[PDB]
Amino acid sequence: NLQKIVDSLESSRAEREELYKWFHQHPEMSMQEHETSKRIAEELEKLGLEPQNIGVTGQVAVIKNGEGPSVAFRADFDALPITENTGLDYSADPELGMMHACGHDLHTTALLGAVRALVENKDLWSGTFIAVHQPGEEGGGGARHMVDDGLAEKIAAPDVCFAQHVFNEDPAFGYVFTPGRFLTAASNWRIHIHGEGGHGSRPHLTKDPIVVAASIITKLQTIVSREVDPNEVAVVTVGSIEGGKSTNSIPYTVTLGVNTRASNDELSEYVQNAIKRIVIAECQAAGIEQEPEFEYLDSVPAVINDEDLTEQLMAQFREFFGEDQAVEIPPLSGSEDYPFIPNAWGVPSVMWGWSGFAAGSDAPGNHTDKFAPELPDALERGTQAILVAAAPWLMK
Amino acid sequence: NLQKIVDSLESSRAEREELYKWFHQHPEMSMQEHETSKRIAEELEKLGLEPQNIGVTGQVAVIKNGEGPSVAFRADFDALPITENTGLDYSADPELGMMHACGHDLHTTALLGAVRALVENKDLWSGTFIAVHQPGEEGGGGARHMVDDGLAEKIAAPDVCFAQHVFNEDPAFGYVFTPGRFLTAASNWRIHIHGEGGHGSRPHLTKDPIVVAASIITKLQTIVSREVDPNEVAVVTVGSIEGGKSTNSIPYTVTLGVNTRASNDELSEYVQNAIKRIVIAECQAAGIEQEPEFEYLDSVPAVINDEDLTEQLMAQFREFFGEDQAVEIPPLSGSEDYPFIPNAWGVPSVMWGWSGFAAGSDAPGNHTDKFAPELPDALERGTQAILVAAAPWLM
Amino acid sequence: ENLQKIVDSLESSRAEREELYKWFHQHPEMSMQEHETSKRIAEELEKLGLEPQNIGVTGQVAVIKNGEGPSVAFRADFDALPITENTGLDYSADPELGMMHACGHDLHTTALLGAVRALVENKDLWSGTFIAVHQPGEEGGGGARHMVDDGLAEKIAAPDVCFAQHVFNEDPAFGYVFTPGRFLTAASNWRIHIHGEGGHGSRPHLTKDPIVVAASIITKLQTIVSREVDPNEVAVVTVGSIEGGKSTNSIPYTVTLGVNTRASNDELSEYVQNAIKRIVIAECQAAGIEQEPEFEYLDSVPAVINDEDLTEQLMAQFREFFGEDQAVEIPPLSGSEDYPFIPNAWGVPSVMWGWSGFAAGSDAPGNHTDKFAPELPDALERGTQAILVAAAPWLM
Amino acid sequence: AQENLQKIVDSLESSRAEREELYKWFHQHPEMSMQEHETSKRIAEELEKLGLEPQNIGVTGQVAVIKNGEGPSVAFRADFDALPITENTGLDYSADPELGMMHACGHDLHTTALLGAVRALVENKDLWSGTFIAVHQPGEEGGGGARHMVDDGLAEKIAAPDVCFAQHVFNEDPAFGYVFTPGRFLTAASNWRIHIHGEGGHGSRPHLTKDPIVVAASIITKLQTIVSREVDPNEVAVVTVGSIEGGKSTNSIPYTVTLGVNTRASNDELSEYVQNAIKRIVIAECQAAGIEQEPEFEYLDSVPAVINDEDLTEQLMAQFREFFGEDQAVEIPPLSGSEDYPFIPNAWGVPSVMWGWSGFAAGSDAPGNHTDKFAPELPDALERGTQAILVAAAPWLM
Ligand SMILES: C[C@@H](CCc1ccccc1)CCP(=O)(O)C[C@@H](CCC(N)=O)C(=O)O
Ligand SMILES: C[C@@H](CCc1ccccc1)CCP(=O)(O)C[C@@H](CCC(N)=O)C(=O)O
Ligand SMILES: C[C@@H](CCc1ccccc1)CCP(=O)(O)C[C@@H](CCC(N)=O)C(=O)O
Ligand SMILES: C[C@@H](CCc1ccccc1)CCP(=O)(O)C[C@@H](CCC(N)=O)C(=O)O
Ligand SMILES: [Zn+2]
Ligand SMILES: [Zn+2]
Ligand SMILES: [Zn+2]
Ligand SMILES: [Zn+2]
Ligand SMILES: [Zn+2]
Ligand SMILES: [Zn+2]
Ligand SMILES: [Zn+2]
Ligand SMILES: [Zn+2]
Repeated sequence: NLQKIVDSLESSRAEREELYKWFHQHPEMSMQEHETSKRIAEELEKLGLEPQNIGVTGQVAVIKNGEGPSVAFRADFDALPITENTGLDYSADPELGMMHACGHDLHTTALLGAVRALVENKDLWSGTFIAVHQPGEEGGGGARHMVDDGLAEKIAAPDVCFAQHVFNEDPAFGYVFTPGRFLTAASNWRIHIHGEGGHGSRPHLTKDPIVVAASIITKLQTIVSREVDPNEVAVVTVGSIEGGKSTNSIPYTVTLGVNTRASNDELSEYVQNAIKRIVIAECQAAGIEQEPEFEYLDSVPAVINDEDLTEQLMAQFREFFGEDQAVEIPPLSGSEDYPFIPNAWGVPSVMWGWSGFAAGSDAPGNHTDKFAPELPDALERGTQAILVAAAPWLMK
Repeated sequence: NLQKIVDSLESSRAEREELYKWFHQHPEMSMQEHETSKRIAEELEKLGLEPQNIGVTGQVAVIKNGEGPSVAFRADFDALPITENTGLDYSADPELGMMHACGHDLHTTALLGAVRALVENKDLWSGTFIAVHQPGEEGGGGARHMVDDGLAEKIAAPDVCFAQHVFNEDPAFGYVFTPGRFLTAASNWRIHIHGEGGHGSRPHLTKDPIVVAASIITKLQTIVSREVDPNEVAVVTVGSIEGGKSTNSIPYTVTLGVNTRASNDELSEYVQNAIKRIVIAECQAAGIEQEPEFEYLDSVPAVINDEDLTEQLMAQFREFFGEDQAVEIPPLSGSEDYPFIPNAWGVPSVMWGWSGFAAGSDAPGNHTDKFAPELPDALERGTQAILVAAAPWLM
Repeated sequence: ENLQKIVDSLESSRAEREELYKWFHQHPEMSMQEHETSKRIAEELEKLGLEPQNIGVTGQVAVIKNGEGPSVAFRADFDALPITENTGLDYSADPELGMMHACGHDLHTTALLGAVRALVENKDLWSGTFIAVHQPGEEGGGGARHMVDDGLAEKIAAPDVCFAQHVFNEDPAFGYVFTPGRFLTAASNWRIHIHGEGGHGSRPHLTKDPIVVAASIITKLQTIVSREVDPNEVAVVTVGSIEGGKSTNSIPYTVTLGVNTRASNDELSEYVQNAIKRIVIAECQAAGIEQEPEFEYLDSVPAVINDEDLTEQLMAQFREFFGEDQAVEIPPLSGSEDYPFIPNAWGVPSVMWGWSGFAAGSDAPGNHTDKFAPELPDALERGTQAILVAAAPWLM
Repeated sequence: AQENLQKIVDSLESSRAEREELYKWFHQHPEMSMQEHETSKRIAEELEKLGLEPQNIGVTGQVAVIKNGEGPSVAFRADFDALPITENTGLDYSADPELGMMHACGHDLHTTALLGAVRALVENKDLWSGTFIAVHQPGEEGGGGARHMVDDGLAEKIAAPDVCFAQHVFNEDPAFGYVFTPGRFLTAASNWRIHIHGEGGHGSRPHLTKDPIVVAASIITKLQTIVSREVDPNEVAVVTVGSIEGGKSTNSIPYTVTLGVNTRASNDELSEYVQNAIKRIVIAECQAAGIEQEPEFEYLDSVPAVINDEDLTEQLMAQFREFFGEDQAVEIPPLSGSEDYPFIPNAWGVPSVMWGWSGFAAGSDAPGNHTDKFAPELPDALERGTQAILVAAAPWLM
């Protein structure tokens, strides 16, 4: 019955690939995914479903098929402010300065494909499936937005909840699982350094925030290089910097965009507090009078996969796909806001990874301007995973 | 004669200040000053003159008044990409992100008021006066543009050529002169650091150009702090930096905006070549594969004022304004493209400064978001100075 | 039965063994120049009726034969560190020496000599061969390699198994810690010489100032760990010493950096060291320095890997003898060791474990602080007992 | 220029061999500031050889008064400390490189010039009239040596002269010539040791440490912004970190790093500004690293900018130009170096000039002071230094 529903996907592959390409060409910023959200709703309605608009642009649909267990599956849909440079025939317009550089369009299309399979083959399963389409995953607070907009009150809990993510992974087109800690705790901040501007030839009459900002970025390197146990995992990335316009003037303000990662909450707070200590001291070293501003954007805890359920899924994937197609890996250094969803329902959860590339780990990585999951396999594998994962509950 | 042309200015003071406030509210980028250039030409025509469009947006008007000596005077008109924060009634709209933070609007209105006073009093003077309204002074190459658009061919060389610049100087509302080296040699560059982007959590799969750019900015300080004779004058300013968008991604490119100063041409070249050496080595340190790019914007040699002509003017200004009102100062650390103008004509030249503020050097400096020369005196004193400098040739 | 009796035999010699430890504590010597320490070790072996063989400059090996049966080797190192002792112990090394046993190598040595004394005084209680290996120059001195290169494996018949241990500030208090497989990190140690051009402090423009360059290098080296290494890996770059110049008003010619690296494996170890070279060269080039920097190799070691079956066997043995509480498995440490050159020369399986020397466990001062002072009697007794407990499955 | 002047100068040929041997002796006995035992003892002996009575003032300093008839009084100062620099000249009279000491600033030459001049004066008392005071000063290289002499009662022990001079050898143009600056000649300086106190540990466990080597590196780098950003480009400022020391084993993280720091500034206000900026930076860098212990600032020495008496400088320039030739004595802009010398004439309350002379055929292309190659060339470097003293004194004494 699992094999039958998977085989039924071949009929719709050409339509599903065109839908993926459409999403690829409509990349939108966190919590502003209006065309994307509207299309997801339309696709769900096309299947006779009643998508519930939760968390501004979020969409949740319940596929009812009699008595039985209930499985939820989550897929996010926001893109990134990166100019597409893939040369794909279906590339987003480079003019947009936006790109699905993390595969969220693929996650979305995978989920819509699985929903379609389930809706069109109710003879092959029993129970309930909940499709959860989440906005704003790229530090936008999207999972929290859905939870705060009454997700757990509006939608009855499932028995289990799953999600997945595409990346440049080995084995090519295979699946990767981690029981227990899978990802890292993260935060995202903007840091505003306020100096005193002036003429480029009279620096002694200024407090030069560009020199201070440079000194800060350099000193921040010492958090990971000297302050964190070498056996732990920690990252401080400064992903953006902006200040000044004219070459011959010293500006007033420099803004830094900062991202942190750590193995656990305590160490995540440690890293963030070290950042604040350094930024304050660097301003003091320069004699800057205005306190630097720390603007919080988002934070997430480390994703922890239910141990028993991860093992159950690995056994199921190995059975269906072959032993070497589903492999256990150590935790990734990435992060995710996904668990806010299963935790609001109070249900166990597993998130896994899959490979979108024949070159596996040699392919360009997520958040490069070249990230381009390979059709047809990347889409077929993500779509099939959802069905395979659901089967022990819905076809058993 | 001079006191008579100076006194005639009160009758137009109201209109001249309205004009200044107009330019103040239309700040435009170097070489792109379409509205201010248009209004400069309109104002010249209002007086019956025939302004010639030279160097994209530049405007030169010749005021012919019988045989006699010829005097050119230059005023620049470009503004800066700074958001105005003066609080003035006539402030440029803050959402423009533009401001006359160097007083170029004042220079222009002082020259338009002086042209008007000369046109309305042709019996009180004798010879020729050239008004040169120059675009793109702020590293735009404006003076060179005018020269390369045939300024020396289209306009007959005067006997002398002058210019002034307002700043926050002592004595309040007075004048300052420097014979010989007055300013520094300068250059302006954009430098592009090309790394390899990726995910914020996987820096090992990237070549992070923000960390490299930070390293460069810090290393560049050693040019002035270790490589230049402590007795010399050198400056390396990084006035802008831009790269990345999302906080959780590592970008591909960072652009630095860089400005140099030096007391002389050889030192100016030494500084620029040191910047290149440092940028190249910092990229190599990170294992960056792409060469960094050096994008030349502009350069000027140090301004040198004719020593005899400077002394002559100092004497003239002290006689008319008062002994204490026109003083000699040591060279400033700033720069100017002005001398390409007189040098194309092959004429002796002086540029001086005047104070636009009651607080003098305690007032906000040029290129701050608060730089606002004080009416009426700031415009009054710059307008008068032009006539007073012109006198020994025309009166 | 016989294990307990041999351990119990230690009680009567406790006073003498503590004074011997204090003697070593007060004679800390530099790596490969442990003249007095080596002489005393030989004298202590001779007073037990043994024939110490001088191998590896200052190294001493004694073979204790006691009839037919298996052979066990045990290694203890004996070099100290150039750290001024600051413990306030009544048996402190003279602070004027500027030398201290800040790593407990005196304790390792005394533990081994005590266990040897037990074995020779109780030959009725065991059978087979015990090999005491006293190794110099472990602190980056290449001591293990000196012993091997001076014919250890040709002069001394291979044992069946080879062991070693190290004291540190560990939990549980006075307990033992084990790690099967990778236990430590690959390391290297270098001196790096930066050659500038000196001059008068007031005329920097006539110099190439190697202090400012050295400062630049130390800062830039932080980006190896902070940016160039996988966050999930283990890597360290420590600059442990710096020296250049004498007069405040002069710009010197040379600055020397003492540098130490750690990495989880050989490939990453080589990466880190190559990255150091690339940074040092570029920073000298950034300053316009003409003379090439010099890289002076001191020592390197691969990651210690404990034999997996043997570690399990020892874990089970220690838990049985001391209590389940008192011997625990721990994740790998970030430190390193040259020990394995010894068993790999003989071609025998090996385990190295740790023991706690402190009531406060991990809250006590750590190795290489100027306060590191393992607590008598427990620290010595537990180290001495471990050797006997580990050898017992073979000798008893 | 005079006939008696030329005669006294000519007399130097008779003593040149012994004077050069003496210079070579001093060169081979370089000693640390305020610890110049053998050099002080030899200076005293050389003055005693000439029948003079040297007075030991300021620990190792020596002053001799030569009175010879009625007339004005001229004092001349020469310093005698060396530097902790390993000599690398390859001179046959090099100091032993194992000593780790060298006269890298020419103070041995200054000293021998002064002793040679004193000898010429003592041997030719028929050619002059008045008083000459030889002032041999220790500890000039930030040792507080001029201060030590003043504090040990120089001005109460030795009657004031009418004028007081000093000179310094360097790699200057014209070759073997003289350079003068009326008014401000040098820069205000200070010298400090700065002690950074972290928390040590094992090299592989940096998270249990506060690493002072990383902090010291960040300090040295950040200190560059004082000159590069905080000081008016038209001014003169220097911040040099001349020494750094911390740690011993490569695989440990140490507890302390010491920085040796030197400042220069055109005036007293700016000098204080720079020093206070150093303290702000050091304190903030330690706080950035979360270091609990306060860093320590250990004051060594400071001097104001040397200012030469304007009229006296013009008098000396005219005198040297007459005697040596116009192109041999030139006016130069202020140098960026410093000197403690003026504490001496200021204690006596008398006008003063210090000038410079060139010790090298290659002039400014020769090795600079405080290089390990600094080697003033005999005979000319010594001859020209000795002559200058006699030429300078001549308007008063001849
Ligand atoms: C799950 C992981 C896939 C890519 C990756 C693979 C291996 C190691 C690092 C990252 C990251 C997914 P992401 O969508 O980009 C989540 C974003 C934002 C997470 C957050 N809200 O903090 C991130 O910065 O990590
Ligand atoms: C002349 C000087 C007045 C402001 C000032 C006064 C004292 C010290 C520094 C600057 C600066 C005039 P400016 O319009 O700002 C010239 C601009 C551009 C000059 C150039 N084209 O390189 C500059 O960067 O220096
Ligand atoms: C085994 C470990 C105990 C101390 C420690 C404990 C936990 C984490 C790090 C170090 C260190 C032993 P060590 O004598 O200090 C080895 C030395 C020298 C090793 C070498 N030859 O590279 C080192 O630098 O690591
Ligand atoms: C007078 C000058 C000669 C060398 C020089 C020449 C040109 C430019 C700078 C220095 C330096 C004499 P010095 O003996 O080296 C004085 C020392 C010490 C002065 C002090 N006590 O602060 C210094 O650091 O400046
Ligand atoms: Zn992403
Ligand atoms: Zn994603
Ligand atoms: Zn300007
Ligand atoms: Zn301007
Ligand atoms: Zn150790
Ligand atoms: Zn050890
Ligand atoms: Zn010196
Ligand atoms: Zn000197």
